[PDB]
Amino acid sequence: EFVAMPVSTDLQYFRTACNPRGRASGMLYMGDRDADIEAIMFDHTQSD
Amino acid sequence: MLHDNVTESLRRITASGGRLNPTEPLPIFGGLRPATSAGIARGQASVC
Amino acid sequence: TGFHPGIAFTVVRQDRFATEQLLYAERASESYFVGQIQVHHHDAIGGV
Amino acid sequence: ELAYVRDGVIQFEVQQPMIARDGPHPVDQPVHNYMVKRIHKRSLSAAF
Amino acid sequence: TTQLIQQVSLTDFFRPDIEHAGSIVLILRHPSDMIGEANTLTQAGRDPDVLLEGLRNLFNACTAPWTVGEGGGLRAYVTSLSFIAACRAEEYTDKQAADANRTAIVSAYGCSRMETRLIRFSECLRAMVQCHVFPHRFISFFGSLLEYTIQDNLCNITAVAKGPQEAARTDKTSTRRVTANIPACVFWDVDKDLHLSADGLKHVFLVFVYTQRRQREGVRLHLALSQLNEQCFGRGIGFLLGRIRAENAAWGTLPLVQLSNDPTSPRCSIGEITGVNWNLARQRLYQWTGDFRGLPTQLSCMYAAYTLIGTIPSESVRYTRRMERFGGYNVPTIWLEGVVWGGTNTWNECY
Amino acid sequence: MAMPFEIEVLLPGELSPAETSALQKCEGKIITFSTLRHRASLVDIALSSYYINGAPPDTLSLLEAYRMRFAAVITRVIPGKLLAHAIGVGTPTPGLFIQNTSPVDLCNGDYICLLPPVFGSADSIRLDSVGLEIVFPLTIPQTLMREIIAKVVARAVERTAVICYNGRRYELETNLQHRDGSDAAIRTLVLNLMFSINEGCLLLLALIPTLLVQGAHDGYVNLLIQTANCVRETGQLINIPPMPRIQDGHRRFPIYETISSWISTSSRLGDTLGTRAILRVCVFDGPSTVHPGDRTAVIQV
Repeated sequence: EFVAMPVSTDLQYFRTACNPRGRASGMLYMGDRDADIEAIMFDHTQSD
Repeated sequence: MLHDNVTESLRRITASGGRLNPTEPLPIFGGLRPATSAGIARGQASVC
Repeated sequence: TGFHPGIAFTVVRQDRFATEQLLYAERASESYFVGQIQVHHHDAIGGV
Repeated sequence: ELAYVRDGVIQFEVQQPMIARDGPHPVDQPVHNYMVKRIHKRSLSAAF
Repeated sequence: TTQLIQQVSLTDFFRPDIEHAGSIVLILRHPSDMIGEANTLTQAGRDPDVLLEGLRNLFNACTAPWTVGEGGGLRAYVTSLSFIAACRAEEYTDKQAADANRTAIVSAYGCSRMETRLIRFSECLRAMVQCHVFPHRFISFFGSLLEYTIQDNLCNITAVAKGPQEAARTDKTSTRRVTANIPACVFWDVDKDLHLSADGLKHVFLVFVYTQRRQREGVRLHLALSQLNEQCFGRGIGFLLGRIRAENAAWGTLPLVQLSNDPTSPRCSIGEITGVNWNLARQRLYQWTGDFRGLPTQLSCMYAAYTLIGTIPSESVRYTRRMERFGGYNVPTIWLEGVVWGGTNTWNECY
Repeated sequence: MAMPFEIEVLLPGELSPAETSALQKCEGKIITFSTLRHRASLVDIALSSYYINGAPPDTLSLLEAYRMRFAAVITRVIPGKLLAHAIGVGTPTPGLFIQNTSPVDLCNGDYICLLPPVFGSADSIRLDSVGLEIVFPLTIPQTLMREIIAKVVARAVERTAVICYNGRRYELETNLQHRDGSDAAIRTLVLNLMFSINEGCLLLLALIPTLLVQGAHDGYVNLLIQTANCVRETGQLINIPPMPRIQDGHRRFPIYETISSWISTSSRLGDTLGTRAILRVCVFDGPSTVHPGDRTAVIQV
């Protein structure tokens, strides 16, 4: 499967483990027990 | 600074290039603080 | 914009590692006195 | 009891040998050291 | 040791056998006093007959609507926090925690004339803000629910008005003891929103929030925990309610030093004052028109009120959230452990 | 809870005998804790906890702290720890006592408010072992707290732009080390001064020429008119035409509004520009008055 992306997305992101969405996600990074779970995956105002 | 517009300009520009900034309207009980991120990945962010 | 204004910086940051200590204590290195156990009660959620 | 103690101390004394030396050198004498310590106070606590 | 109050009342806004023992219950002032206070306190330019109309409309859809005037002794004295929380169940932020309470309270009281008695209560509370006799003058804190006994439409209520909640023996059932209890819609701890500490004694407040906007205003009821004493809880909630304070401020409605410092300015004496003169008073001295009209007032800009009802003297305060059977349905509740009820229900208003 | 809320401040066991003999004498003095725990440490009441941005506070920020913070009373100092009683949460506190820390005497019955040290220098403790200076709030009667709070907020306004008692004068040493608390107080003064004016105030404003004649016909009014540095000047220099007809005047009453919504903003002016009253002296069988330094028997409000 192919995912479109700019031609300038630097390579050092692909020289290790990574995510095709280009942004980490998931329950593992919750930090707190009440943190917004779908604000890690989508909310693009907070840094990755 | 002498003018109160250059100060807001500087404080917005410096916030455009980092994530530690105090992005809140001045709270009365705490002094100043950064916003709580939704997640955390690699440990405690060491301030340079 | 990417212009070098003739000045340089020396970045400083401090990191904190978790170690595993190794202690050696000679025989009779401490003289350890003990007292007497006293007790005082105190009111609570409705009991003692 | 140990609870009425203000400051219980410990004393010390050590004698040191010497060496004779035909001149020219500073002729020496025997020396004695008198040293005193003092204890610290701590506590413990549990509850139910 | 504790204290207990006992009050026999009707069974309209409080059915003390679906209510979990340990919930808080509220007292209601005689409704005939609103029709006296409205005449004086309503704002010049509004018909005070709206509150009278709504109040008459409410008790018609109630129990036996007689002796609801003055000489009537036996009436509906008490109401539960759940009832007021379920009539304004659209103004609470947590929609899921509130609509369930409303559904359970409508389908649990075993009545079809309910849900027509809840719409009337909310209209009455909304009118009371529009006529400037706020609900914080006609409701207060009756004790926690401890023990009851009921008959045909007649209920007898026991409470606990002072002392520790858990040092109270209910001989009926289930460990002979009773714990505090509120529905999760009304609960919010300000020390978390203000980002404050945790370890320490906390107080328990009762907060009314007022919005001043004609024909679409609103009011809700809250129960808050905070590490701030009563003198500084206003500065607390005054910060988390900016958009209501400001909108109420603006959507609900003399150079003496100079002339007194000019030793050549026209000035009369103490022995010259005969104000009956149409010249000496009006024309000679500096004329000025007052026009203190339509200006922001106290009763208009008031956006909230609160009173201290108890305290939690623990090190760290601990509360849960367990969905309990509220008579057929399940509602998100919150159990407060170790509450010692204070008193002297003195309300502090915000501005 | 049925017992009085006890606090246990743990003293460091490495002090000097004089450094703890001074603490032995501070029984009956008032201290304040940010949070109300059962096991506090000596770092929670020293001058380190009254820090705003890493600096010693002024007489205006300390004033805000004294009403923001919980209060307690030191009752006895044993060699190990320090035992204290909480004041304003749990009523049970029988036989509570309080040492008069003030220059002026305390008479029976007065309410007690607590001031940061303004009369000269403070009588404090300098525990140089761990490096903590502990200051204790004063104990001033409520009928005298309100004079000094006024004399200091007036000076705050004057910046941004002596006291007699029982026939004895004193001088203030109140200082303003910055400019934020001054305005945090000025805004409250002006706000509370701004929520008093209403429609019915004009009918009170038309009585100034009549109060000026009743000050010449009577004796008690002639003293009230001297201090009124405005009513005494307007009553001979300004005029007002009759008021307009009251909107819905058949129904409402404006003066009742303007003097009902006036007591509120005056039962708060003291408790916001200053501190509330927490205790009041009730000496059942002890001496009547109290000189500086003698323990009293109080009962919490």
